Amino acid sequence: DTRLLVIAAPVLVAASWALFNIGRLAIQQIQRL
Amino acid sequence: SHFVPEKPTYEQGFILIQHLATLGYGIGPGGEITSTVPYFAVGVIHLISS
Amino acid sequence: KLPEAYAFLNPIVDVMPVIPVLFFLLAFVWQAAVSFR
Amino acid sequence: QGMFVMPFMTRLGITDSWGGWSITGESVSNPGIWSFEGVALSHIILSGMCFLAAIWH
Amino acid sequence: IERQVETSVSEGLSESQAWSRIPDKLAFYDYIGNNPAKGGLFRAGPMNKGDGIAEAWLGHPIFRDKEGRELTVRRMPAFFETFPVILVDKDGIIRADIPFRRAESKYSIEQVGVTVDFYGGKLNGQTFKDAPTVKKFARKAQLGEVFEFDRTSLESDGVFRSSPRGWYTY
Amino acid sequence: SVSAATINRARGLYGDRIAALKDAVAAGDFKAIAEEKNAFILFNSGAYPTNKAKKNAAIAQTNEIFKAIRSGDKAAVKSAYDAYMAANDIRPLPEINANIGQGYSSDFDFRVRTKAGAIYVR
Amino acid sequence: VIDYENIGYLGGSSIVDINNANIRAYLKMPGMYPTVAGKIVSHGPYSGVSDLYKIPGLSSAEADVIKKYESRLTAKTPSPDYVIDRINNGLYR
Amino acid sequence: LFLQGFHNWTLNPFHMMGVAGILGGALLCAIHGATVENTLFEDGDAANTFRAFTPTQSEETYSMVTANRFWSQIFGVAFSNKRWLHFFMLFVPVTGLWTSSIGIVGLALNLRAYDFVSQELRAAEDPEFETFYTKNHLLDEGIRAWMAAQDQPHENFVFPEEVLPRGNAL
Amino acid sequence: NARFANGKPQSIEAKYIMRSPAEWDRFMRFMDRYAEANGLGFSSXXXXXXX
Amino acid sequence: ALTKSQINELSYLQVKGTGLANRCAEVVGEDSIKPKPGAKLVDMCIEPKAWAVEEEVGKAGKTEKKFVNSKVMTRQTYTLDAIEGPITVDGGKITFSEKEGIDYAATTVQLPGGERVPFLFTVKDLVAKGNGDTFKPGFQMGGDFNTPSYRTGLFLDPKGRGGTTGYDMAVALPALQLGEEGDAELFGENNKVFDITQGRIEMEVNKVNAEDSEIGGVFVATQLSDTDMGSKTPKKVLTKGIFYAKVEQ
Amino acid sequence: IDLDEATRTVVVDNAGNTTVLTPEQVKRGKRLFNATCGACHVGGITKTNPNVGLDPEALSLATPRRDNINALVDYIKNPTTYDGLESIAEVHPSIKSADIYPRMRSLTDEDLYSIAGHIMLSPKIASEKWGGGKIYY
Amino acid sequence: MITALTALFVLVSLALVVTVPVALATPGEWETSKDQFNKIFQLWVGLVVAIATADGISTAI
Amino acid sequence: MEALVYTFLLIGTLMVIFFAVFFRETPRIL
Amino acid sequence: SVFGLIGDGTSYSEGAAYGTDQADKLYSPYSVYSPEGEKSLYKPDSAEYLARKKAVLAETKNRLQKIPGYVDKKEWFNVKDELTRYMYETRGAVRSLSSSVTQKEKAEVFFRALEDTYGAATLKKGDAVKASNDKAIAALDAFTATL
Ligand code: CLA
Ligand code: CLA
Ligand code: CLA
Ligand SMILES: CC(C)=CCC/C(C)=C/CC/C(C)=C/CC/C(C)=C/CC/C(C)=C/CC/C(C)=C/CC/C(C)=C/CC/C(C)=C/CC/C(C)=C/CC1=CC(=O)C(C)=C(C)C1=O
Ligand SMILES: CCCCCCCCCCCCCCCC(=O)OC[C@H](COP(=O)(O)OC[C@@H](O)CO)OC(=O)CCCCCCCCCCCCCCC
Repeated sequence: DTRLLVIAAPVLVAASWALFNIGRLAIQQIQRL
Repeated sequence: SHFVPEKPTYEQGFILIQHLATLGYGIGPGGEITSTVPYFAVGVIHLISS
Repeated sequence: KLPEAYAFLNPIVDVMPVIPVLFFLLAFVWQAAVSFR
Repeated sequence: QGMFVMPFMTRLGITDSWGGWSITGESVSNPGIWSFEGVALSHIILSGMCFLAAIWH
Repeated sequence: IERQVETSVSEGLSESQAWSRIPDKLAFYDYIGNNPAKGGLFRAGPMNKGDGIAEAWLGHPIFRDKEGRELTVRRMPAFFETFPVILVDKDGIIRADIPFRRAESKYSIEQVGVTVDFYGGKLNGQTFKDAPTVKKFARKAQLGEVFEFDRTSLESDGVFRSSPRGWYTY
Repeated sequence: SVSAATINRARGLYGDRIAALKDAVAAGDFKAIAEEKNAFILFNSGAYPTNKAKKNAAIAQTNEIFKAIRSGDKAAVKSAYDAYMAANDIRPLPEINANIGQGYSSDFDFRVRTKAGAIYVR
Repeated sequence: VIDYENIGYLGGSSIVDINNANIRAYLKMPGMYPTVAGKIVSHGPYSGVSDLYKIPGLSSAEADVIKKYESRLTAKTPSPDYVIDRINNGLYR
Repeated sequence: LFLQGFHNWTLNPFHMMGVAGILGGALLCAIHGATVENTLFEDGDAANTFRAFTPTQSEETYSMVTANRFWSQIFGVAFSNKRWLHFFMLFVPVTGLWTSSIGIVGLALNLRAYDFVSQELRAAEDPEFETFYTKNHLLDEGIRAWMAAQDQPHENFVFPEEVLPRGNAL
Repeated sequence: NARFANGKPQSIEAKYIMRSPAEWDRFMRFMDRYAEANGLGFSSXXXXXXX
Repeated sequence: ALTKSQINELSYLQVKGTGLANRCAEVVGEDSIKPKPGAKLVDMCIEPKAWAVEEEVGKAGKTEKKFVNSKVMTRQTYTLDAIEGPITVDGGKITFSEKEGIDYAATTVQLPGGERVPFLFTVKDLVAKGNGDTFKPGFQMGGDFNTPSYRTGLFLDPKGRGGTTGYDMAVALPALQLGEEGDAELFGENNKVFDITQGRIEMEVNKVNAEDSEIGGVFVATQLSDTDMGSKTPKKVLTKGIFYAKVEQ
Repeated sequence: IDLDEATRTVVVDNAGNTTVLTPEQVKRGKRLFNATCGACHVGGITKTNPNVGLDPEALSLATPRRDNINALVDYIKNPTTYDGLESIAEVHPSIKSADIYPRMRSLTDEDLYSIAGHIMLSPKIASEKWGGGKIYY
Repeated sequence: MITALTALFVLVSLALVVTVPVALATPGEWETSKDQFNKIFQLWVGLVVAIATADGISTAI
Repeated sequence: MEALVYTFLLIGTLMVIFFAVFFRETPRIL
Repeated sequence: SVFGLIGDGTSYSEGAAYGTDQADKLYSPYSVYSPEGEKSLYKPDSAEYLARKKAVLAETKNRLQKIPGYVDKKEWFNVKDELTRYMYETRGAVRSLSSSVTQKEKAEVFFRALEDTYGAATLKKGDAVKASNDKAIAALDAFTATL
C-alpha cells in the first residue's frame, strides 16, 4: 500500500478544510468579518 | 524532501537550494552536496518565524 | 529526503508549498461570505 | 551614358561619390558632405523645406 | 496509355512500335504543366508562357537496373512545387533515387547503375547508360510525359501555369 | 481520391494475402479459403478501382474460385487459382536488403514490420 | 559537382574509398573506428591500399585490421571537396 | 503549417489584408475601449466609476470633444463621429475575414502567390544573391519534404534519408 | 572601444567637455527660473502650486 | 603592438576588447640565430596592414591594370596566428615548410565602386626559400602556397545547391528541363566545382632578437580572390603587412 | 498486442542465449535509463558522440560485440572505446568512474541488468525510431 | 522522541491556525479568552525550544 | 526600373498621410 | 468485453502508473520521489579509487613546481591557468582523502596558501606568488605525509 498517497491526499483535505472553516465558523458566530 | 543525492541540484528542478548553496551551506567541492541538514535548518526557521 | 526523524511527515511537507496560493483563494471566499460588499 | 544632371555637378567641382569612386579616375577614402549623393540629398532637403515654407505663406 | 500498349503487345507487336502507336495528344494530357492546379495567381498569361510551345513527344522512358527489372520514377502530386527523384519498381520499393546529401547515399544512380531506354517518339530506341543523362531524364520523367518545347518564341520562363479550367472556377 | 499509391497499397497489402494461400491450396484447406473471402473482395476493389473492365474480369475470376470449392474438385480449384494469379499478377513481397531495399520510411507505411520492411539507417 | 562517379564507394556499397570517404564510413568495419580510421583519415592522398601501410606511426596491431579489410579498401583519385570533410562530414546521428 | 509549406500562405496578399483586419480589429477594440473609459464624466463621488451609469440616460458618459482633442493632438488624426466610428469598428474585422476568405478559395484550386518569378530568376543566375524571401523557400521545402511522409500516410511516401533536404549538422 | 567597459561610455576628455557643458547649459536655463527662490513647503497631496 | 614579453604580462580580461589580439608582436635588435637541424618556427603571427585588389583603372587617356588600396569589411578577423612548420636547410638556404596553425582568414574587402571582394588570406601548404642562411637584417623568404576554395562543398547556394550536396537542378523553375536540352544554360552554375589555386608570398626579415630567439619583418603577399564555385572570375588580391615568429633550436 | 514473454525475450550471452525480462524490470529499465543515461541517450543516440550510438546495428559492430545483456553490463563496469583497446572510464560514467560520477554510486546488479535490458528491448519495440535520429521523431 | 513531539506540535498548531483568527475577528472573544491563548502560545514556543534541543542533542549524540 | 514604382508608391502614401494630418477638415462644435 | 487496466494508484500497475514504490517491489528506494536504492550495494567507496586520488596529489606537486618558472618569465595568466587546469581535481581529492581533524587542518592551511597565490597572481606581485607557493608546497608535502 502506498501510504504516501494515502497520507498526501488527506493532508490536502485537512489543509483545504481548515482555513475554509474559518470562513464557516466566523459566519455561524456571526461577528465582524 | 525531494532531494536525491545522485543527481545535481539543477537536474532535480530545485530553486532555493542553490541560493543557500552559494552562501556555503552543506556544499563541498565541485558543487557536490555534503548534506541537506543546514538546508533543513534554514527552511524550518522560516516556518516558525512566519 | 528529510532527516530520519522528520521522514514520517513527508506528505505533510508535500502540501506545504501550495498553501500560499490557497490564502489568495480565501480572499475571494471571504468576499462571497460578506457577499461582495 | 545619357547623364544630363551629372555634368553640371562635376563642372563646378563635385568629383567624388560615397561609393568610393571618383570621376577623375581616382580613389577617395572620404568625399565628405559634398558628393554626388550629398548634393542630390541637399536638394531634397531644400525641396522639403521650401515645400513647408510654401504652405506657410 | 498502358491499356493501349497492352492491347498492342497482345496483338503481337514488339515494344518500340507498341509505344509509337500511342497518339501524341493523349500523351500531352498525362503531363503536369497541363494541370489547372499547377500554376499560381500572379503567373499571368497562357500556359505557353509557362514552359513553351510543345513541339513533339520525346519518348517513354523505361528505367532498368542491373537485374533487368523496371523502375518508374514516382510522379509528383499536384501539391508539391518540388518533389525529389525516387525510382521505384513494380511493388513500390526504392531501388534508386537522386541524393540530396551525396556522402553516404546507398541508392544513387551511379551506384545502382540505372540504365535508360526509350520507346517511341523522336527518341525511339536509344539506350542511355551515361550516368548524368540517366539522372537528367530521371528528373524530366518525374513530371509528365516528357516532351521537347520551344522556350525562345515568347521568352517563356521555366515554370508552370494554369488552364481556363483553373481560371474560370477561380 | 483513387490514386496510384492507393492501387499500390491494396496490391501490396493483399497481394501478400492472396499468394500466401498457396500453402492452403496444397492440403485443400476449405475453411482457410472461406476465412479469406474478404481478401479476394478487397484486392478486387483496390487493385482496379478506376478500371471497371478488369475489375469485372476479376469478379468472375473470384467467383470461379468459390464455385469450384463449393463442389470440391481440388484439381479445378488450383486450375482456377493459377489463372487468378497469372491474370492479375499476384505477387507477395520478398525479402529486401540494404542495396535492394528501403520498404518504409515513415511508420505510417503499409510495409513497416513486413519482410520487405527495412531501412538503411546510416 | 553534380556528378561524381565514386558515390557508391563513399558510404554506400561494401567497398569504401580511402581518399574521400569520411571517418564515419569506417564505422561498419569492426575494430577500426578509433585510432585506425583516425590515422587513415588524418593523413595524405594515397596510391593504393598497399601504400596505406607507409603512414608514419602505423604499427603492427594497427595494421592487422587493415590487412583484414584490405579487400574492402580501395584508392580513387581525390576530389578535394571530399577531402576537407574527412574528419567531420557535417552529418551526425 | 500545412498551408505554409505547401502553399506559401503568409505571402498571399489576400491573407495580408486579413491579418490587417484582425489585428486592426483588435486595435480598435483596444482604442475605443480605452478612450471611452478615460474621457468619462464625473457622475458620482465614488472612486469606482462603473456604478455611476444607468442605461436610461439622455446624456453622454464620455466627452467626445475631449476624446477628439486627445488623438488629434497625440496621433494627429482622430474621429469626430460616433456613427462613423462604430461603423468603422464594424467594418475592419469583418472585411479582414472576407478578403482572407477570398484567398483561401485561391488555394482550393491551387492558384496561389507562391513565388515571385524575377526574384527567383536572379537567384538561379547569381549564387551570391540571397533575400529573406529565398530563406523562406528553403524553410518551405523543409516543411514539404519532412512532413509529407507522415502528413499523407495513404500516398505511401518512402523517403530515403539522403533524399531528405537538410542543412549542415541539423 | 566596443566593450572596452567604460564609465557612461566614453574614451576621451573631449566628451567630458560635452557631457558636463550640455547638462550645465540646459541646466543654467533651468536655474534662471528657479534661482534665488527656496523654502515654502506646502503639506498637501502634490500641490507644489507655487509660481 | 609591443613585444611578446609584455603582451604575456597582460591577463586575458584586460586584453579583451582592446584590439590587441590581432597585433603581431615586435622585435627590438639586430642579431643572427643560425637554426639547427631539428628546430622550427612556432608562433608565426602574420598581419596584413594594407590590402590591394587588381582592377581596370582610369587615368590620363589610357586604361590598364593596377591595385587600389581597399578597405576591410570584416572587423578584426583577418590575421593569422600560431602557425608552425619544421625548418630545414639543404643547399645552404633555409626553408620553412608550413604545416599547422590558423592558416586562413576569411576576409572580405570592398572595392572603390561598391564591389565586395571576399577571399581567404591563407598560408596553407607553404614552402619558403631563404636568400641564404643565419636569420639576419635582410634575410628574405619567399614561396608558393595553396589558396583552397573559400566555401567548401558543404556550403550551399541560396536555392539549395552545393558541391558535395544540394540539389543539382534549378528547384526554382521545374519546367526548365523538358526536352533534349535540359537546364544546360545553367550547367555552369548548377555545377559547384571545388577549385584550388596557388598564391605567392615574399617575407623580408627586418629585426631579429636571439635572446628570445624571435624574428620579425615585413611580407608582401599576392593571391587570388574567391570564385563562387566557378561562377565569377576571381580578382588578384595583394596584401602587405608585418610578420613575426619565434625560433626553436 | 501486449508486452508478452516473446517481445521481452532478449539476447543475454554472446551465444544465442535468451532470457525474458520480468515486466517490473522493463519499468525499472525505462525509468533508470532516462534518469542516468537519458541526458545523452534520448532515443538511442549519443549527443556527445553521434557516430557511436545505441543501435543494435552499431552495438554488433563494436569490439567486443555489445549486442547482448552481459557485455552491456560489462561496458558499464568497464567502458572501452568502440574498438575496445583502451578504457574511457576517465570520461564516461561507469563503476570504475563512480567516484567521479555521483549518479552511479547507488546502482546494483539488478539495476544494470535492467538498464541494459532496456537498451536491448527497445529496438524490438521501435526498430527504426531507436537511434534513428531526428528523422524518426 | 522527536517524531512524537512534532506530531503534537502539528496538532496544537491546527487549533492555533483555526481558533485564533476566529477569536481575533470576534469583537468580544479576545479580551476574555486572551489568557487561554497566552497559555497555548507560551506552550507552543516552549515546544519549539524543546524540539530544537532534541535535534541538537540527537544529531551530535 | 520597378524600384521607381516602389519608391513612388511608398513616398506616395507618405505624402497622402502628410495632407491627412495637417490639411484635414477640422471638426467644429457649432 | 474489456475491463481495461484501471490502475487507480492503489490498484494494479504495469507500465504507466506512478505509484512511487509499488513496481519497485521491496528494493526500497532512497526516498519515494526517486527510483534508485539508497547506498548499500555494488559500490564499496573504500575500494581502489585511491589510486586516482593519490595520483592527483602526485601530479599536484609537479604543477606547483611550474609556478616560479612562470613568474620570472612574467606570465601571469599561466600562473592563474595552471592553478586551475590540472589543479581542479585537488579539492575533490584532498577533501575526499582527509579523514581526521588533523588532516582537515592541514588541508585548511594548504587551501589558504593556495588561494593567496591566485590572489597575488591577480594582483601581479611576483614576490608574493613565490612566497605563497613555498607556503603551499610545504603544506602539500606535510599533508601527503600525514596518511
Ligand atoms: C544653396 C544654393 C544652391 C547651391 C549652391 C546649388 C548648387 C547646385 N545646383 Mg542647385 N538649386 C538651388 C540651390 C542651390 N543649388 C535652388 C534653390 C534650386 C531651385 C530653384 C536649385 C535648382 C537646381 C536645378 C534644377 C539644378 C541645380 C543644379 C545644381 C548644381 C550645378 C550648379 C550649376 O551648374 O549651376 C548653373 C547655374 C546657372 C548657370 C545660373 C546662372 C545664373 C543666371 C544666368 C544669372 C542671370 C540673371 C542674373 C540676375 C543677371 C544679373 C546680375 C548681373 C548684373 C551680375 C550645383 C551642384 C543642377 C544639377 O546638376 O542638379 C544637381 C540642376 O540641374 N540646382
Ligand atoms: C472571370 C474573369 C476572367 C477570367 C477567368 C479570365 C481568364 C483569362 N484571361 Mg482574361 N479578361 C477578363 C476576364 C477574365 N479572363 C476581362 C474582364 C478582361 C478585360 C480587362 C480580360 C482581359 C484579358 C487579357 C488582355 C488577357 C487575359 C488573359 C487571360 C488568361 C490568363 C489569366 C491571367 O493572366 O490572369 C491574370 C490574373 C491576375 C493578374 C490576378 C489578379 C488578382 C486579383 C484580380 C487582384 C485584384 C485586386 C486588386 C485590388 C487589383 C487592383 C490593383 C492595385 C494595384 C490597385 C485566362 C484564360 C491573357 C491571355 O493570354 O488571354 C489570351 C491576356 O493576355 N484576359
Ligand atoms: C500573426 C498574426 C496573424 C493574424 C492576425 C492572422 C489572422 C488570420 N488568419 Mg492567419 N496565419 C498566420 C498569422 C496570422 N494570421 C501565420 C503565420 C500563418 C501560417 C502560414 C497563418 C495561417 C493561417 C491559415 C492557414 C488560416 C489563417 C486564417 C486567418 C484568419 C482567421 C479567421 C478566423 O478568425 O477564423 C476563426 C473561425 C471562424 C470565424 C469560424 C467560427 C464559426 C463559429 C462562430 C464557431 C463558434 C461556434 C461555437 C462558439 C463553438 C463552441 C466550442 C468552442 C468554444 C470550444 C485571420 C485573417 C484563416 C483564413 O484566412 O481563412 C479565412 C486560415 O484558414 N491563418
Ligand atoms: C521607405 C518605407 C516607408 C518603406 C515602407 C515599406 C513597407 C514595409 C511598406 C508597408 C506598406 C503597408 C502599409 C503595407 C500593409 C498593407 C496592408 C496589409 C493593407 C491592408 C489593406 C486593406 C484595405 C485591408 C482591409 C482591412 C482593413 C480595412 C484594414 C483597416 C486597417 C486600418 C486602417 C485600421 C485603423 C486602425 C487605426 C490605427 C485606428 C486608430 C483610430 C484612432 C486614431 C482612434 C481614435 C479615437 C478613438 C475613440 O474611441 C474616440 C472616441 C475618438 C474620438 C478617437 O479619436
Ligand atoms: C507624432 C505623430 C506620429 C503620427 C503622425 C502621422 C500618423 C497619422 C496617420 C494618418 C493617416 C491616415 C488618415 C487617413 C484618413 C483620415 O483622414 O481620417 C480622418 C478621420 C476623421 O473622420 P471623422 O470622424 O471626421 O469622420 C467624418 C465621417 O463622417 C466621414 O463621413 O479619422 C478617422 O476616422 C480615424 C483615422 C484612423 C487613422 C487611420 C490610420 C491608417 C494608417 C495608415 C497606414 C499607413 C500607410 C503607410 C504606408 C507607408
